[PDB]
Amino acid sequence: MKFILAEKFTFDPLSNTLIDKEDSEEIIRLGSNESRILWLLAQRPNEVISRNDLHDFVWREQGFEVDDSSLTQAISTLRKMLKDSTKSPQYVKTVPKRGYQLIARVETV
Amino acid sequence: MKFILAEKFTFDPLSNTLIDKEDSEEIIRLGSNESRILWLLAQRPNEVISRNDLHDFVWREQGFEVDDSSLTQAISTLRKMLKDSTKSPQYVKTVPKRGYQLIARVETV
Amino acid sequence: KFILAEKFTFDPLSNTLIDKEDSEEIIRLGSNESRILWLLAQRPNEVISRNDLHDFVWREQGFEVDDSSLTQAISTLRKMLKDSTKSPQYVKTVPKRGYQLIARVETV
DNA sequence: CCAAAAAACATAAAATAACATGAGTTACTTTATGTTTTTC
DNA sequence: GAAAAACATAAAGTAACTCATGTTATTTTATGTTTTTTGG
Repeated sequence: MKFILAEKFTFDPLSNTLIDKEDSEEIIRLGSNESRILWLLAQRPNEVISRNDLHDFVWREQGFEVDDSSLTQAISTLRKMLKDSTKSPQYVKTVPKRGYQLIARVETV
Repeated sequence: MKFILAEKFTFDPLSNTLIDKEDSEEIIRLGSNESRILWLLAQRPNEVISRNDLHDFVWREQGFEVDDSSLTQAISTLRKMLKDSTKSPQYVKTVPKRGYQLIARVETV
Repeated sequence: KFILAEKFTFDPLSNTLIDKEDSEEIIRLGSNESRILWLLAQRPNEVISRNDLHDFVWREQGFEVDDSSLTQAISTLRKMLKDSTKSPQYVKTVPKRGYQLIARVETV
């Protein structure tokens, strides 16, 4: 199932690809963690997803155990890949002591 | 659920954004606390919400324990984001020894 | 639980190597290195083709590594084992045909 | 019914925790370079 | 003998992961203003 983010990007969770419609020819290539993160964020749009839940889904449930540091780093990487800014955010937003939240628009295919 | 306050601001309690109609091309980013206060106030318009009720919804009913000072400080900040005047209050009014109340007009969307 | 050359005790489920001279460092094998030793010890003094080794060690769906990776894991496994490339004492090369565990293998 | 005192709230620092980034590590794959074995 | 092929080792490349250190949000403190209460 592919997703359209913010009227700009097209995210494919299978192939783990992000295609910007402003470049369209250029395929942004996401890591697994960053794809799984973006997936779960889109599955719960405009909802604040706890650090434990992201950790659970992105790592523990897949058989990897990792510091809660590794989530803060994945998000930095995801935001880089999205050309988001930490302020002023347009795609991934931070809610201290609560988790992360996908404030961009989410359409399915 | 979006809200229109005082026929000037557009309040989005989920994204935590404030668009002033006079500054339509500019997003005002509230803290979580400031956002959750304005939410609860707007949800009972022109009603006095006790200090404790504000405290419980904004902090305790989220697993966060803080001194009552944190509310006074979030209100100050909320007002600053609103450019409310402390005494000739347009939006958020103090009811000493009771709490705070939203005196501005509240329309859903 | 395998004992190799009356010296190392290999545990393929924790990927660990205990040298019995100084049981004070649990020698930590990589995945590929462990799975190689696992198959060799499972079939002692047999020559296992490269492809059977590759199949056993590398199964990841969609991504198939080059034959190069096996030559490198054997190097790495021998290093960990203190195996000499001539004359081999644990893992032996059979050109055009694969590798072969010549060390003594006892179970449990 | 008032003036003064005590209490409640407001604001700006200041402290502190949470999160963001820059920089190093680690494990895995592959190449670059060096050695041996096979085949004619 | 010399080439071709096969195997061995060290060194380079990459993403995950981690650690050190920078940024900012949240909480609390110190000081200032207003409101409530109270004593005379």
